[PDB]
Amino acid sequence: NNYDGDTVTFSPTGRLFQVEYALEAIKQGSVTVGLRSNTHAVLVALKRNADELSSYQKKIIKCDEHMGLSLAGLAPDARVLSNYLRQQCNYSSLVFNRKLAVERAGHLLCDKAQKNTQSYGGRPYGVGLLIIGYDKSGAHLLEFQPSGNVTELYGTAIGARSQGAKTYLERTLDTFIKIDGNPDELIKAGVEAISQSLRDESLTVDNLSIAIVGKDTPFTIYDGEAVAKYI
Amino acid sequence: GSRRYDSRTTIFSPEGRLYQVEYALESISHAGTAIGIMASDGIVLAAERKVTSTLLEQDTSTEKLYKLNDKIAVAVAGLTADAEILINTARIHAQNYLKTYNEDIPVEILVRRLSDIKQGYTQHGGLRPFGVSFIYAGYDDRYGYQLYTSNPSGNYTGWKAISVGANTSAAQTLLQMDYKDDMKVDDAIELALKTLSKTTDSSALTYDRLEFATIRKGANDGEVYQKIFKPQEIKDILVKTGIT
Amino acid sequence: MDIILGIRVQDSVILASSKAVTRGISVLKDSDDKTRQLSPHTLMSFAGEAGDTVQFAEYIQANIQLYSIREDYELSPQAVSSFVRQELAKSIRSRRPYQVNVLIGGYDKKKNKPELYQIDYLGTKVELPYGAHGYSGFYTFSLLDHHYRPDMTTEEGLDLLKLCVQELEKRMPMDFKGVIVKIVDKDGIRQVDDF
Amino acid sequence: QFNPYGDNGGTILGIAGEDFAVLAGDTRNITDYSINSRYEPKVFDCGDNIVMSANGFAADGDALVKRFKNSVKWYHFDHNDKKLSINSAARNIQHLLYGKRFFPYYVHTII
Amino acid sequence: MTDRYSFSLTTFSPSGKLGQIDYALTAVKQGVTSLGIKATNGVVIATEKKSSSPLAMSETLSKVSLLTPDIGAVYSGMGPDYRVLVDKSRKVAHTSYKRIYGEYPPTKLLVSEVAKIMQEATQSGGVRPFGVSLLIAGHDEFNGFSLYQVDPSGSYFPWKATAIGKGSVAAKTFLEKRWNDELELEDAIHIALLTLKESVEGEFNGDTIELAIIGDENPDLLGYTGIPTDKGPRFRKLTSQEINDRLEAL
Amino acid sequence: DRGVSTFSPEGRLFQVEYSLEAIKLGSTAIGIATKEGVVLGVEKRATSPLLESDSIEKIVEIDRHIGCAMSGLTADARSMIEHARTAAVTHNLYYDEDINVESLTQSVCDLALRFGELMSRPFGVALLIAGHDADDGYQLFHAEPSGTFYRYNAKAIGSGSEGAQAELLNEWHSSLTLKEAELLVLKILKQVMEEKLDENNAQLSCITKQDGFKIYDNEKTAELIKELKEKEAAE
Amino acid sequence: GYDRHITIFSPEGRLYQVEYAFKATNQTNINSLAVRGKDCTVVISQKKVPDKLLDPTTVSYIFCISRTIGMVVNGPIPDARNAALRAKAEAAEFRYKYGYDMPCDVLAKRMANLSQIYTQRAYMRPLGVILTFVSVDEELGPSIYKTDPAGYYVGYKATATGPKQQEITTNLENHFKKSKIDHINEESWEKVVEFAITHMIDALGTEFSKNDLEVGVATKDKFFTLSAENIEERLVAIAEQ
Amino acid sequence: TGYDLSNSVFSPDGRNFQVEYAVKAVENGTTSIGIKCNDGVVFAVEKLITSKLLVPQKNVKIQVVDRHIGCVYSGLIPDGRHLVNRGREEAASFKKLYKTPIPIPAFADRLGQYVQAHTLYNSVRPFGVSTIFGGVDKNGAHLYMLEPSGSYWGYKGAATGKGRQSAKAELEKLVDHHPEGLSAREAVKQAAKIIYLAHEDNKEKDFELEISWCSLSETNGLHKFVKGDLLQEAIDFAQKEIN
Amino acid sequence: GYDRALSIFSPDGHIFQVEYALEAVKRGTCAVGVKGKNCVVLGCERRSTLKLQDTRITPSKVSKIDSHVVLSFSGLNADSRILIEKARVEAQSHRLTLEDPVTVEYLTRYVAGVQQRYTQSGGVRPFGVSTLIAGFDPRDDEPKLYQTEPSGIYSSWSAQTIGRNSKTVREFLEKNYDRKEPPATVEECVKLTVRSLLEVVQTGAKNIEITVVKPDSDIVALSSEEINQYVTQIEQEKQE
Ligand SMILES: [Cl-]
Ligand SMILES: [Mg+2]
Repeated sequence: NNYDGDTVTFSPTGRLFQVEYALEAIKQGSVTVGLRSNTHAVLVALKRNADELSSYQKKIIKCDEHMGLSLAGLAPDARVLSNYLRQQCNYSSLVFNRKLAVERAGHLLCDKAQKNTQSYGGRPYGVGLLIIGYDKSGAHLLEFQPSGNVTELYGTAIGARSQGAKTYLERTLDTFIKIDGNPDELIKAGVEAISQSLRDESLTVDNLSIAIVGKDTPFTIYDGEAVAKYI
Repeated sequence: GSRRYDSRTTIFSPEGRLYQVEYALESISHAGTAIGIMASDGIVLAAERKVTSTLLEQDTSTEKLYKLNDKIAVAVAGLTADAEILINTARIHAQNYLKTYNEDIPVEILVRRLSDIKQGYTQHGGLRPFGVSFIYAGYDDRYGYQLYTSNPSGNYTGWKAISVGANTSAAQTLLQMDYKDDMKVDDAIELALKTLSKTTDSSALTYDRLEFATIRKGANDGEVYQKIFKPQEIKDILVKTGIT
Repeated sequence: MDIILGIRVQDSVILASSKAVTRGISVLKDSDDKTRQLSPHTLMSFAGEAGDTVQFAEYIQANIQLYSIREDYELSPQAVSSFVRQELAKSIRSRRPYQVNVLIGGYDKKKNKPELYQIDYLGTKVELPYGAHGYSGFYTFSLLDHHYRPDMTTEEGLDLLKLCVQELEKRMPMDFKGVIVKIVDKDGIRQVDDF
Repeated sequence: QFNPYGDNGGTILGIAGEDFAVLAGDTRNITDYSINSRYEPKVFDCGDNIVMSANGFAADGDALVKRFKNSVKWYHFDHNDKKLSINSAARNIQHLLYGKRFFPYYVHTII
Repeated sequence: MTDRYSFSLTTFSPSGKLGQIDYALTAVKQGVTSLGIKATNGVVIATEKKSSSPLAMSETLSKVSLLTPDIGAVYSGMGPDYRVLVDKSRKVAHTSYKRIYGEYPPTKLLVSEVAKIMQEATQSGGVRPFGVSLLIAGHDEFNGFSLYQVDPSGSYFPWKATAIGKGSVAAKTFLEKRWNDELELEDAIHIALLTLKESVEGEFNGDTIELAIIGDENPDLLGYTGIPTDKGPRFRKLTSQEINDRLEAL
Repeated sequence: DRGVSTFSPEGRLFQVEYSLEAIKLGSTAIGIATKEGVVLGVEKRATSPLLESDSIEKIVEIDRHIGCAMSGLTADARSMIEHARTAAVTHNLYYDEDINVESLTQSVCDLALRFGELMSRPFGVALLIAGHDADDGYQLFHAEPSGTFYRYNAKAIGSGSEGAQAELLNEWHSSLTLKEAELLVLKILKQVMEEKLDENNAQLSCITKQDGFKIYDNEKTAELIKELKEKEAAE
Repeated sequence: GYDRHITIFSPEGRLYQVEYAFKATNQTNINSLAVRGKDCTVVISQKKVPDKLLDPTTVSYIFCISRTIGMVVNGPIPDARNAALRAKAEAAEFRYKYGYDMPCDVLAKRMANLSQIYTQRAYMRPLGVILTFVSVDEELGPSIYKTDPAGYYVGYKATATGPKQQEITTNLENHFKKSKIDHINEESWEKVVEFAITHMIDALGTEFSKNDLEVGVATKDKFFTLSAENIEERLVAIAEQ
Repeated sequence: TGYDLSNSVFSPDGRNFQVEYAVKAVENGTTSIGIKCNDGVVFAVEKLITSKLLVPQKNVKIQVVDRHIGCVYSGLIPDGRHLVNRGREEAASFKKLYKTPIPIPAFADRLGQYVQAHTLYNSVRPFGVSTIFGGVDKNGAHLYMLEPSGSYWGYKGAATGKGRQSAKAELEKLVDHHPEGLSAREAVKQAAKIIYLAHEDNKEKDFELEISWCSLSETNGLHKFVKGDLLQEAIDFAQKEIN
Repeated sequence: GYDRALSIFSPDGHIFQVEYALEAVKRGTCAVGVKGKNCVVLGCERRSTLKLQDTRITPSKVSKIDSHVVLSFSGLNADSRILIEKARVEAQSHRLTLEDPVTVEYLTRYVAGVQQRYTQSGGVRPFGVSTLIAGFDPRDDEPKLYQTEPSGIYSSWSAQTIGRNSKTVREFLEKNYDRKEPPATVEECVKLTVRSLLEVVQTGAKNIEITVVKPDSDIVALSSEEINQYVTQIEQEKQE
């Protein structure tokens, strides 16, 4: 009310309203799902279009050969943060000849988002991210929020109507976690999960966007006729 | 953050006016009147001191009239402290020009640069403008005797006779009445004093409440002299014209 | 670059400048004009380090032309020379100084007098009746000490200048491919085409 | 005084055919009259069917190859996984080398 | 972080007033009375030592300060603001004058430099004006003895005699009656003590009054001998005993 | 007042949303993409008849293979175009090739959010960037001051945008010829324009692989206007 | 009314932020006292440890600035520690630059000038503390100098600070009226501490245990604080008289 | 009024309302504690299991500074991380210049001055965390608790978060019943109990226990996490006490 | 440095600071530009509330940017000096690097770019000035007349006016100016320009300034008597 003019101001109950309004931009964004087994990690993203004449907004971004994310909210902010991740992954490779741990990737994003919430003039990032990766400790899935809070999960979903997919994954937890050495079946579980967040619209060939990373699988994105298999 | 406390000094009103410039002019309109009159053979600068006290040291004082170089002087109306900042800048600018070209600075060039500084304070930087209006009286070999004025807006114009500060409306009407083009310095001296004598808010105009200066070619052969009048010299010129 | 001369007479200033541009063992050009018009009644000839000369001349030219537009008034030759000297005086204590020597010939319209200024790359200004830069001076100064008179005409000044060029062509080691002569007077600047 | 350059010796060789190309190089690495390694490769696969070698001062050669490999990586990121053509790679390497025109990479490069 | 206040905190109001300067003058009005009187052969400056507590040692707090050997200063208003101004005023006398000309500045020019500092606090970003008015008494060879007043605006005026602060209106009236152009220094000290008694309420002695003069040169206060041209400081602070002697024949 | 980079309670940047309102006030610009080329057309909208309409430059060349049309506060587009042109030429210098249309658009969109308390406010102009490259062929992009860009088969921006976009929805198909697309831009422009459409108050342009980016002459556009009127009267 | 939020003048010539910083001084609800002996300067302060979980040894408002200078603070601990760290740095730098130990009164002035800057510059707030500096100066002898948020400072014969400061002040005033001198005419510092505690007991009207007080003593060439047992020994001496 | 809208502004009371508002964010956060023992310190924290989808043991909240200091906090988790990152820089420069690892009281002031600095300007926000931290140095064991204002003290026991009053009460009993001292292995078991007892103030979502410790004898003066058999032993002890 | 975003968007999509700068232009004295077949003429109003002026030394309303291009303006006088100075510097800089004087389009584009930069730069307000830039390109006989405004937009005009009561004089020009046949001679162009100002000015004494620009750096300002002859001629023909 009087305490939402900028990010430097606390409310009387101890809230940061500008951070909460940035969080609101994510809820308006299109749904995206993340899930993993012990061998692979999968991102499934519902892309959104302006109209029938427009293209479908690309949700998934590659960060390295072993890591990448999907976005929900302000796409330019995702570009800034993904670019920072690309540089940090790359710094780890050039200097230490070391693939950046998915856990450290999260820690770095948290600290970058935090600085924007404590200084005058700037603003919080207006986007949520789902980072997947395969490193020296197996498959990983992270959930980034622009408050700074990063969380490691077996599965999750963010965006509009993400509660439907998140409930499904909470039920299916015991099943999909043990889909080891089988990419297609793990994707199927992710495609079925995102389907629980659909209303009126269904998954078409240029609407769906899938990405996968794993033990002997680099981070690759599937769009167009390549995802027709999973409809 | 600090946005909360910013007055925003350099913005436009809905009518297309600069608030701070307009208010700075309102400040200047309460300052002691200063008159400049340009004759064919010289220039007069007259200025009324702001409500003098009897214990003020009059002879070793400088409030209104300042020397920029040997050929140019200014009469001040507004904040003295602000004027002195601008004067020291103008004095330096004159010496930079002399150092560069080995020639005394043309009056208009000095005026323009000083006016350009004032302009800057109205367009950028977020600071308050200088609450000062100048009357420039000077001579160069191009245009001869020249009178200019500049104000907080950074706008300057040339004049034959002009007033700044208090009661300029009344003063400008009286100058417009009695001024003519073939006028001499001694006549202009008389006009300047007569104008102040009528427009003054004081009961009677006296020597101790005045600063006076002339820029004549009254030196020996083709050269300009600046005369900042002493107290006794103002007393004598006031008797000579029949005001006291 | 090499030979630049200047002679101030009764009613004009005459500047002579060599046409050769040499690099290594090759004369690349034999028609080079080593001068710029700073203003309608002010001409500057120049000589020195390759590249620096033209870069400096044009830089000065731009500044004087800028002044002329701003004030709608031509600067006096004395004023232009003082500006040029100060630029060279700054230059000499820079990281990389302009290695350029100049002669400034002008006609002061207020005084109705011709004026010749000699300024070296250090910023050493002198007003002279006749001037030269480089090795040229070692011949021309003594020659002009003898033959020059202060009340000479422009035509007499050109014959006096021919006498200098002939001496230089006789005793200088390098072929400088003749000179471009220009006259500065009350009516402005003009070039002598047949010299 | 400290000398920042060295000579690690070796030699490289590139030949082009009609539908193929070879880039060869010996595996010896030396300093003065001593052998450092009998097997230290200096011909690298840089991705997009580009092979590269920078022979001379090995530290500078390794730095350049490392920078070009990284240049290829960022070309994919910034231009939608587009394949870097051999002519485009060559021009990119010119800018890498000329960037140090006044403190050179002491290497003769072949791709 | 960083000073984001790069804008003026003193601006013109619609009526043409500079609010913060007016308010700074109001703070000076609340301040304790101080005064200055100029004689033919000297200048006197004086003020009351308002003690914050009787346990406090009022000797340690110096309201009258030496700026140069021939220039002194006193104030009315906010003491801390005065203290920093004296520090800056002393330093500027060296940096902008003595280190250039090898001699101390004349009174009018030092005053000018102090005024410049006070004017900048009126226009610069993120600062308020100084909440003090200074009275600066001094001597120099070519101008002789002089007395100046400096206000929060940066304006300064020369005075034969004046007073500032609490009871300045009454004190100025008192000085107008007593002042003439033939006053000797001792006569001016006498008048200063008479004028100051009116504004002081409690105790009136050498321990509650601070008084200094700009008079003759003091070779005994120089600290060395051997240079004939160096004859000592004209600024002298009167002792507690020296004041009480003149209070008996009052 | 309030911060420049402030979020609203709904989760949008105030200044970005306000700049979008400025773009709605701007003159109409339409783009249509085909397999034979991409066509760009704009409404000139002269404020007075004394204004020489040929000096109104609302269609602009970035490189030989990339063109650009604008709508909104068109003065703001100058620095965006300057950046685009430099980006295109600079990429050609570094890589000895033409730059991808998408990569160019992305480079322009990186300027968009570089504002705050960098420039003082967002851009008040939207851009239609049309071009061709070897990889993805003929392309049309809509670049906003939010930093977002969408690819489009066809797109209208400006004052008559919502009305024109609905018309493009029905009329566009994947087998449109270039000539058909030219007429379609003219047709839709004439529908949404206030004043009557002619060669002086409307301008056409296109980009083809063979001939590159070309702004049409007033003589060439006039014939396409005359061809359009005849075809509508013919049924 | 934004003239009450930052350090600019109000219409009546006041700085409200400075005045409110003075009120922050008493937020801790602690009373301090300082007195001078012949050879020493003693400072005492109340010590209140409400929470049982607190480590009482770490609860302190007295600071050792340099070897010779000691400082007690009245105000919140964050601002107290801010001032302490700065004073320590200033005292150390002074010694390095000028080749002798910083005097108590000079440090007090320096900290006061810093406090003054915060009253004039807008972006910096004043510190809500009153700093009482004590030492045995090699030139001036036993010294007490006190700084506040306004940037004011002065020397003292003796002084007191806190909520019940005025009661302690008048108690000391009445003693120096009687004794007719500027100090505590006493040889050992041990008895000067006993004087300080006794007169605080009389003024405040409360009794003290060993853990209710905190004592700092300045002698020639060193300033030191007393332990709980050093104070207990001192309390026993008062009780047996 | 309006005194609470800007940081570093004194109210007429002499209070900085913005700092007090940051304390509310701390009170909102999960419970965390610290227990000082014979020859070291023990830290414990409540981790709320929001969902089955959270990976157990893989969202670590306790952080290490240098090799001998442990830090835990309640409130805005990112703000706590920012503070630890500074702590690590402060500890690194101390060791760089002075060779020895940073003493705990020395380290405590480095954080204290940094947090206090964020109450001096309106261009920054106060920290939304109370930080419990400590370790073992040359002078022995030290436990500290640092608040948004920059205020810190040494502690025998410390607690903060939503269940601070419950934990404080339980801590006060340990101080009374063990005047001679508590052992390191005991303190781990007690820490578990106190978190379980303090969970009663946050009992909607079930939780995950996380403990760490420094001890001169048990961990050789270094900071380690409690895991495996020793962790499960502490959980079982806590489970037995609630029933 | 002072950073504040003074020029910003409002809910309705307007930048008020730019629009309020246009109001300052509307307050300024009238200025008119009319281009003929072989010339351009710049007419300017001078308010007659100022007597006892010194017209020798008073800044002239029309300013030379180079020997072949001129700039008149309406709005804040102090602001106009800054634009003119920058334009004059750029004109000499262009000659120095391109070895060719600026085109009128280029010089306009530069000035317009400066004006635009002040609408989205921190700490600055927009220029309260609109300009009419007129002249002839190097080695070209086609007349050029351009207009700029605070927002930064610029465009070419057959004839145009700006300043106070400009909408009245624009109305006059819109019916009196024929595109198919512009003023064939200098006299015809000057007369049309004076006629258009006489709809607004007051008296045709020392209130109207006229400056004629012709090809190849041929610029001259008309004197009082020369202008007064056009005023006398127009009034006699009017009485009909
Ligand atoms: Cl200091
Ligand atoms: Mg020489």
